[PDB]
Amino acid sequence: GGKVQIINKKLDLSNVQSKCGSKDNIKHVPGGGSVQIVYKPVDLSKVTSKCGSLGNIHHKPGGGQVEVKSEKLDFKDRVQSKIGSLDNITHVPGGGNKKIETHKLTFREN
Amino acid sequence: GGKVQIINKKLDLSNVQSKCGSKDNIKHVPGGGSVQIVYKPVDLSKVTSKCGSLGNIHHKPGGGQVEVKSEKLDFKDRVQSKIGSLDNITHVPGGGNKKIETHKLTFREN
Amino acid sequence: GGKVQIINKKLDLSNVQSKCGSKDNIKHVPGGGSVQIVYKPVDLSKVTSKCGSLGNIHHKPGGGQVEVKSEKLDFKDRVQSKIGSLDNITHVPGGGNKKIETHKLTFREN
Repeated sequence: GGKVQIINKKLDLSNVQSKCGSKDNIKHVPGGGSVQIVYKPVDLSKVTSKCGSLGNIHHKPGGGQVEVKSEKLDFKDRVQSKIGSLDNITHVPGGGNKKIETHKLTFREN
Repeated sequence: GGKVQIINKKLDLSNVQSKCGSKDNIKHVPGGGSVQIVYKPVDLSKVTSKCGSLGNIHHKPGGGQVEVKSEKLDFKDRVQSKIGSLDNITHVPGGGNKKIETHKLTFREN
Repeated sequence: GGKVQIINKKLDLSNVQSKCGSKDNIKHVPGGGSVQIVYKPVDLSKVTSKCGSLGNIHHKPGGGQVEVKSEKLDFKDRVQSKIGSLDNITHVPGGGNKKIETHKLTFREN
């Protein structure tokens, strides 16, 4: 067989994390007078920190699926749109001090 | 068979986390006079910290699925839209001091 | 068989992370009076830090799938659009002090 032996003496292990994984000032603004939106933001961010870690010790792990880490993400979509007619008309007749803004987007970081 | 033996002496293990996983000032603003919205934000963020950890020790784990970590995410959508006619009309006749803003978005970080 | 032996003496392990994985000031602004949007931002960012780590120790792990890490991401989409007619008309007759802005985007980092 397989003998496993571990000897440790006068160790010193330290693991420090600071402000890890923080998410701040996130804005989600979809829409804008649209018709169909499939808004599915997906995040899988992993911030892993290990120190002095040991893996698994197995003797004859035989048969089928053993310590199998399986992750499946299925996001299948079926979106259909049937419209008779689409018009975006900005009809501005006459005369005067008119100021028209449509879908006005302004970003100012400063 | 397989013998496993672990000896430890005068260890010192430390694991420190600070402000970990914090989420602040998150804004979700969908809509805007739309028709159909599928708003499914999904997050799987993992912030893992380990120190002095040990895995599993198995003797003949044989047969079928053993210590299998299976994660399935199914988000299947079926969205249908049938509209006779779509009009966005900004009819501004006459004359005067008119100021029209439609879907006005302004971001000012400062 | 296979003998495994580990001897350690007077070790000193340190693992420090600071501001790791932080996400700040993220803006998602889709839309703009569109028709069909499939908005699926997907992130798999991994920030991994290890020190003094050990892998797994296996004796005859034979049979099937063993310690298999399988990740599947399926995002299949089927989007259909059938429209009779699409018009974007900015009809501005007459005469005056008119200022028309459509889909005006201005970014000012400063």
